[PDB]
Amino acid sequence: QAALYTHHQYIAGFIMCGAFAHGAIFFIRDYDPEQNKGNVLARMLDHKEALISHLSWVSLFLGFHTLGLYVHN
Amino acid sequence: WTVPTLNPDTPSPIFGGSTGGLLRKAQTEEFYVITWEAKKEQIFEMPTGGAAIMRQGPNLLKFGKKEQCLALTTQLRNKFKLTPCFYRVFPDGKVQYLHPADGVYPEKVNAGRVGANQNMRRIGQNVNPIKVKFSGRMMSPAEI
Amino acid sequence: GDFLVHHAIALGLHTTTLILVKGALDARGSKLMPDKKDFGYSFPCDGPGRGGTCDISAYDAFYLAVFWMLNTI
Amino acid sequence: MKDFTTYLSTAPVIATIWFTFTAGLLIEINRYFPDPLVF
Amino acid sequence: AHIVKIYDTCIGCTQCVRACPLDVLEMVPWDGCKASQMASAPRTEDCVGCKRCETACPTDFLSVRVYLGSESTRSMGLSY
Amino acid sequence: EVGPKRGSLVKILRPESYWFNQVGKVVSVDQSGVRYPVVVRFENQNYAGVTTNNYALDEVVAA
Amino acid sequence: KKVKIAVDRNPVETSFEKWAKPGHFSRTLSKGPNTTTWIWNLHADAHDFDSHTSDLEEISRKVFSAHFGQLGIIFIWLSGMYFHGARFSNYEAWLSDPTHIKPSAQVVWPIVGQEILNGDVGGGFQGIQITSGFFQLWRASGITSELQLYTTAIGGLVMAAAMFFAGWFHYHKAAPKLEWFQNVESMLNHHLGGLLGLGSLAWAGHQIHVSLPVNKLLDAGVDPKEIPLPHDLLLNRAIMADLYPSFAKGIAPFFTLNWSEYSDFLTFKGGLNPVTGGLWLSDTAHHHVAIAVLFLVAGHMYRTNWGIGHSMKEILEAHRGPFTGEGHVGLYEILTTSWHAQLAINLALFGSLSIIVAHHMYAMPPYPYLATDYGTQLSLFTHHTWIGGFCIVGAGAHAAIFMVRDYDPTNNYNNLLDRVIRHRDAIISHLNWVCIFLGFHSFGLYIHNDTMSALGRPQDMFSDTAIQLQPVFAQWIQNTHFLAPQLTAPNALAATSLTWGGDLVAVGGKVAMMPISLGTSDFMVHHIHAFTIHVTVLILLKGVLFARSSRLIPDKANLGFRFPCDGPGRGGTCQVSAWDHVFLGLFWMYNSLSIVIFHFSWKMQSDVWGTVTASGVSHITGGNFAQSANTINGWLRDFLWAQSSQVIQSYGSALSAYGLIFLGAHFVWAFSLMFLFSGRGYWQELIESIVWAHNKLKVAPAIQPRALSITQGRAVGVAHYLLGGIATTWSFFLARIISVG
Amino acid sequence: DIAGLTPCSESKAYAKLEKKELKTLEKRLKQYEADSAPAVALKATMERTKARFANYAKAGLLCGNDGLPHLIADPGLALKYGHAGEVFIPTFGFLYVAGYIGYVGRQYLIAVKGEAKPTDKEIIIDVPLATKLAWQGAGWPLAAVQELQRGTLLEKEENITVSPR
Ligand code: CLA
Ligand code: CLA
Ligand code: CLA
Ligand code: CLA
Ligand code: CLA
Ligand code: CLA
Ligand code: CLA
Ligand SMILES: CC1=C(/C=C/C(C)=C/C=C\C(C)=C\C=C\C=C(C)\C=C\C=C(C)\C=C\C2=C(C)CCCC2(C)C)C(C)(C)CCC1
Ligand code: SF4
Ligand code: SF4
Ligand code: SF4
Repeated sequence: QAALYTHHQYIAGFIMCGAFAHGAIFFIRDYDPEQNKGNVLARMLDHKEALISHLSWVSLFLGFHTLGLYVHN
Repeated sequence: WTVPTLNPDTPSPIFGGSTGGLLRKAQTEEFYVITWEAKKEQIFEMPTGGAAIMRQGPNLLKFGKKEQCLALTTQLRNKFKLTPCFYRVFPDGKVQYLHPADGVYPEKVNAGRVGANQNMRRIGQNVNPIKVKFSGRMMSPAEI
Repeated sequence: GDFLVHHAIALGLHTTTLILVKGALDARGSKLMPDKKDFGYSFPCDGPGRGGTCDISAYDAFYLAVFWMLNTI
Repeated sequence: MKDFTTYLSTAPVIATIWFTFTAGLLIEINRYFPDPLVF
Repeated sequence: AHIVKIYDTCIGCTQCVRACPLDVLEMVPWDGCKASQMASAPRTEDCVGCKRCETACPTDFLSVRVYLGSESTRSMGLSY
Repeated sequence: EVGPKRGSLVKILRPESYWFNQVGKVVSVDQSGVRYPVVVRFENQNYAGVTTNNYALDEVVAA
Repeated sequence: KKVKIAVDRNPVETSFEKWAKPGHFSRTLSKGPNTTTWIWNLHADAHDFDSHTSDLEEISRKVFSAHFGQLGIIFIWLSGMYFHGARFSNYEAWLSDPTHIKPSAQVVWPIVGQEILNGDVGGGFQGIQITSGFFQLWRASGITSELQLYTTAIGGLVMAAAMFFAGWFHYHKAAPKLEWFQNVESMLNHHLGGLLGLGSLAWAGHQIHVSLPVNKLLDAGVDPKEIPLPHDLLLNRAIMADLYPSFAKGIAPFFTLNWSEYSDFLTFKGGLNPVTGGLWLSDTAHHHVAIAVLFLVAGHMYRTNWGIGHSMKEILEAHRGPFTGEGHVGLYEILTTSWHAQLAINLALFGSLSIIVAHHMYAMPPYPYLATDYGTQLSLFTHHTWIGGFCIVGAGAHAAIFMVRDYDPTNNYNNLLDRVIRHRDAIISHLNWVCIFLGFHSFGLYIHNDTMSALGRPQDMFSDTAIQLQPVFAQWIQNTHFLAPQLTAPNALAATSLTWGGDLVAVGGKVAMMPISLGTSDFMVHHIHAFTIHVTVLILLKGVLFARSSRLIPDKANLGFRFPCDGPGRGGTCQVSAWDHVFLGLFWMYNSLSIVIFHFSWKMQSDVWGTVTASGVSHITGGNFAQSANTINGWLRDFLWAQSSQVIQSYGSALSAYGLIFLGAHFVWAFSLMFLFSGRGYWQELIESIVWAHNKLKVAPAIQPRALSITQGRAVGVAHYLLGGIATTWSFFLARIISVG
Repeated sequence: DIAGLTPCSESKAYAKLEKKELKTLEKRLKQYEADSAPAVALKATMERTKARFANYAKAGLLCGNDGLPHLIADPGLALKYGHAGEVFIPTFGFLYVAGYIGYVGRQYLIAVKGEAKPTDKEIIIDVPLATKLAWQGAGWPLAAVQELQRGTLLEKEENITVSPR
């Protein structure tokens, strides 16, 4: 049980990182703004600053609170 | 203006020698030779380590790469106000003049030069990589 | 204890997603490198100019995200 | 005195005084109200 | 060899040529700026890719760009 | 006489510029046929520490 | 040619006008802030005096005032230690029972539950057990009451105010000229005779008149309240004559060359005091007398204003052989004009002496009841070792700074320095090879032992039972030192230290000092230490010799001493500056000194420290160093896993704080990995996204937020790495040595 | 009660934990005298322990099987079973102080933004203006809501710098 769960979870983590890496490779090599004009894909790059900022806020809040509660305990 | 001819029987600055000198590349691939005219004897710093004494008049030195020769050229121009020049020498004896290319230093504009590798547009006007994909080899969008 | 460790898990997931998403969206360019799409997915840097451009490519974002994935798992 | 007040108005001096005041207030609050876990 | 390109935003300030440590850039006549000069890269075979020229460029965005290409003896700056 | 008035404030429309969608004060407009005659000075410097740049006639909008 | 007091009156005016103008020292920072980077620069170039101006006189004056301010800070620290010992300590109670009452000089306020840290240290007191060894030092000097420590604290505060006034006076009222600072002959004569000789003579006088009789009475069983005051002993000859008959003759035997009459307080007893466990104070007093005479004699070597004496330039120029060319020509001008070169030499010798101090202090304990306090011994050795290592790394850093900034090839044509730069490639290549050889022959032994032990082949290991590598040279030297008081030291009673051999000395049931035996594990760990020291030397020496130029970058000197790189060209030139070499040397120094302190702690707790039972001595770990230190698994299990039980279960007791720090230190260290494994480009783009979020809500500051520079990121990473690792080891050592020691 | 937990006033492990803490404190106190500073300090700590346990049991906290209290984060459960003082009221308290500090800083930045040199006002704090804004920030939620309704809280898209996409 321990070995199987750990094996599958680590493999899943590596595969997820690979998915995002290939997404970045798609943006650099295969993205065409002229063909994707106004669709959801172009709108992702349109408000990317908002997405990164909100992800930063969520990560900061979770890190500060989890670390604070652990140090307090 | 005329291309200078390398004089192998040119005196060299008095240096005791070092371990940062030439290697097997000077005998197998190529090396560089820097020559200059000094008005008086003066202690200068060697690009490969150590302090040498440049003689009065012609002075010749050998280096492993072009960067060492241009570094010594910049040092001689900015510290003693001289006019040095260097060549690339091959093991078969071929000498190729390198800097200054036209006898005039490249910082100032000189007539007769032709601009190369110049794009008549800006960076933001480059094409997307999808347009340069599936080429003969890896081609950047700025190469065209 | 389960509540706290679940919050730690959420922190790891959100931070890994932040690094990967930011690297995928900023892969085509940002204010520091307006022409990052012309350099490919993986390249060393843009040199020490403009204050420094260490780990500016999307490959470097994935590189920093692998540590967070390993930490989360 | 104007230069001295301007020096005291800098970011590190103001940060030191403000954090000392906040820390002192929190310490005195926990001193007169020991172990507050709820409202 | 590395790819060195000069764009039309070059103001002919000649700072990139002076910062080049291997004599790759030069100045040629031009008619697109007040200085009537433009940077050129006719000896890219000796460029190593130090990007000192990019650091010395004052235009926004840069006028000279260096793209890392095929590595060789001169491009890697090897004395052996 | 062509271009924005000296000392006015204009917005930068160049996407690759550091001051894109930012206000800058006009310094001088070249009277020749250069591609970027407008000179714009900004209070905030870029990553390279530069506060002045040259933009084209259509690259700046009055704001 | 004349040595005099050159000075300038009122060069700088005392005002607060510049306090309101940050960054006024540098021309680049005088403009003001525009980006956050500027703020960091404001702190990075604060003490960089040779960057503000090129005038050597201004730099020297600023250095002088900085030294005075530093000494004022040190005096405030010493006065604080004395005040804490006089009002928040149990020194008076510890004097009556120095073998059962734990030293303590810090109390905590009853807030947020921290009062649990006020542990029962003994003698009717509740506080934090200190490990600085101030109690033993005060006992050695003859301090018997809190009033003396309080008076010393007041005197220290006065001295601190005097040091600050001296700095202000020498910078704004009377600033010495450059010719006054360049009087190295006079400076050395004074520092040798006056400072060292007079300080040793004054301390010898205090030890003879106060430490010796007070400590003799303390060791004689007299209560500390009934012991006469130091001035009482200094006023009449009756008490001193009773305690020492030689005092009945006055100073007459000194002037009549009858020093043998003083054989009651100036001897060569050697060994340790069987009552206190420390060195005999009579021997230390005789030591200080001899040291004072030697330094006073050495203080009349260089010529100052008369014909007699030496000229260091003459001696340097007279030393020249056939294999070195010109010799030391120009070295005098180098050291008399560059503060960085002098800083490099001073920091290197100072750090080396600090490490020597650590070794000599654990081996020969000079303070009473110091050896029995295992916590103080371990903490003192570790602290002095770390200070020595840091100072050595700083020495290499300043050597590189001198090579980049103050070096001039026009005055170093064919001297030693020029020849070293000429064959720097050979130096680095041979040092690299010896580092690889030492690494293989030092780490491969441990790996081979781990493999043979795991493969079930203990007879193929490198141990005492299996293939043994005995340090015959060290054992022979130990035997020679043990036999020295009988053939080569006829006037010495015992040996210099008990670690060589002989009978052990134990005080209060605890072993004060016993002989140390070296085996295979000691041989292996010594080779590990040599290898780590060689690698640190390789990184520092490579950064010093190749600071001006190299085969990769011939104009490195033009790029300065501290620069991030030269671009991604030539395959990549990341970390080519000398600053980066210092940055890597810091990590290697941390690794080396960490292994050194681990070896010291394990060897002391395994074969030296321990209780004394009936017919046998039992150590803390049972003497497992000669059997379990030859493998990495043994170090990880018996020394790291077993000894860390005290720091992890310290919660709920007076040592719980250590456990907290033990966890906190693991955080900071790992925090370092965020700044060492990443680059500022990613952080700059992330900051851009955060800046967009701020701009949306109109909360964007005028000062543009910029990511940390590459050099700053490396400095932050190494600082956090060092702080985290050092604090982790500090918590582990202190909690363990306080719980079982 | 909620999630199988019992109140701290009726939990056996809670009382056993209190007895354990008082026992170790009393054991440490038996080694000293009666009119000494460590004894008075230990007695004060014991009184603090008794008051803390009594106050926690008096507050109606819910304890688990370990004898330690538990917090109720659900607004419905907290307002329905008398647990709003754990996580609800402190949540709104932090929201008030957080928005208070944020509004004070935002007001100071917007005020110094229109001056000649805002960077000097950022490194050298203008104490009178900062003090005035700190005292005026008590009405931060009202001012923030009024700013949001007027449309002046946010900046337009055309006035914010973005990447070249
Ligand atoms: C269906 C899965 C899949 C597929 C088909 C691909 C396919 C591709 N990937 Mg990709 N990737 C994946 C999953 C996948 N990836 C995952 C899961 C990750 C996360 C780990 C990544 C992260 C990733 C990155 C960052 C990059 C690619 C790149 C690439 C492209 C070419 C590079 C290459 O593969 O050369 C060959 C691959 C290798 C030589 C592997 C390197 C050697 C590794 C480190 C082995 C080390 C293991 C070690 C020896 C274990 C032994 C230990 C023991 C001895 C003790 C290619 C189209 C590159 C690209 O797009 O080019 C621009 C690129 O930069 N991938
Ligand atoms: C123990 C090591 C460690 C720690 C603590 C962090 C922490 C963090 N990382 Mg990081 N990371 C690490 C290792 C670590 N990393 C390593 C090895 C890598 C691979 C290189 C990365 C790569 C990485 C990337 C690529 C990113 C992060 C990000 C973040 C931030 C996430 C936001 C958050 O959780 O808010 C919580 C905040 C904290 C935990 C800070 C600690 C709070 C301190 C202890 C309080 C201050 C103490 C006291 C008040 C004052 C003491 C100071 C004293 C001198 C006066 C966070 C600060 C992401 C980010 O930037 O988010 C926006 C980001 O993109 N990390
Ligand atoms: C016998 C004479 C004498 C003595 C005792 C000292 C002593 C000292 N010198 Mg000094 N010096 C001397 C002669 C002397 N010097 C001469 C003749 C010159 C000119 C060539 C210099 C030039 C000089 C420089 C450039 C520097 C020193 C420094 C120092 C201090 C080093 C700090 C330390 O580690 O020591 C131990 C520390 C202590 C013992 C602290 C107690 C200090 C007491 C009061 C001793 C001070 C004695 C000194 C002569 C001042 C008395 C004169 C009177 C007007 C007050 C030290 C106190 C450094 C410094 O400036 O420190 C501030 C330094 O940079 N000296
Ligand atoms: C620097 C170290 C030092 C100092 C300060 C002292 C100091 C002292 N030693 Mg001593 N000693 C030392 C080292 C030192 N010793 C060492 C290293 C040894 C081992 C060799 C000894 C061994 C030793 C012995 C055996 C004895 C002493 C004794 C003494 C005391 C009397 C000295 C004496 O015999 O008359 C010497 C005369 C003088 C020193 C002249 C003093 C000059 C005064 C201060 C001039 C003041 C004039 C002023 C202008 C007045 C105007 C004031 C105004 C208000 C009116 C004296 C306080 C004697 C003692 O204490 O008896 C128990 C004693 O018998 N010492
Ligand atoms: C007699 C000792 C001595 C002296 C006088 C100097 C003097 C100098 N050093 Mg140097 N150095 C020393 C020892 C010394 N160093 C040692 C022991 C090391 C090894 C670590 C170094 C390594 C070193 C480097 C790598 C560099 C210098 C530099 C400099 C010059 C600029 C001043 C500066 O550092 O900026 C300002 C000083 C500071 C900003 C202080 C930094 C504060 C640190 C990071 C905090 C330390 C942590 C603290 C102990 C724990 C606090 C806990 C926390 C929670 C609060 C200056 C002439 C720089 C230089 O050459 O200038 C170009 C340079 O780059 N030094
Ligand atoms: C680098 C440290 C080190 C050392 C000193 C040894 C030494 C030894 N190992 Mg070992 N080993 C090591 C690392 C090391 N090992 C590591 C890291 C591992 C884990 C992978 C192992 C795994 C291992 C195994 C599995 C075994 C050994 C075994 C042995 C023994 C016999 C090996 C042998 O005969 O090979 C032959 C060696 C040579 C042919 C060359 C010797 C080198 C010569 C003497 C140097 C000559 C240079 C000379 C000075 C040049 C002069 C210049 C000119 C003037 C001529 C031997 C005493 C065996 C054993 O257990 O024995 C009982 C065995 O079974 N080792
Ligand atoms: C942050 C996310 C969050 C989550 C995960 C929950 C989760 C929960 N809430 Mg809730 N709540 C939240 C935010 C959240 N709440 C906020 C922000 C508010 C303020 C408006 C409320 C106010 C609230 C109330 C008033 C109640 C809950 C209740 C509940 C519980 C069951 C109802 C439900 O799932 O529907 C989601 C909850 C809502 C949409 C709020 C309206 C309440 C719905 C209509 C349930 C009421 C029906 C009935 C009372 C259910 C009980 C059945 C049985 C046990 C008797 C459940 C565990 C109920 C409860 O268990 O009482 C103790 C309850 O009555 N919450
Ligand atoms: C409650 C519940 C339910 C429901 C559920 C749901 C509905 C959910 C979900 C889900 C989801 C929702 C999930 C998710 C996932 C996701 C992820 C994991 C992510 C990611 C990634 C990505 C997204 C990528 C992208 C990209 C890029 C980056 C670029 C472009 C291209 C691509 C695409 C590659 C039911 C009743 C049925 C049952 C019971 C329970
Ligand atoms: S230090 Fe950074 S900028 Fe310099 S070469 Fe390395 S990665 Fe590139
Ligand atoms: S530095 Fe830039 S703008 Fe100036 S000449 Fe070179 S390429 Fe043109
Ligand atoms: S990258 Fe360096 S070598 Fe190449 S052109 Fe630019 S400055 Fe010259």
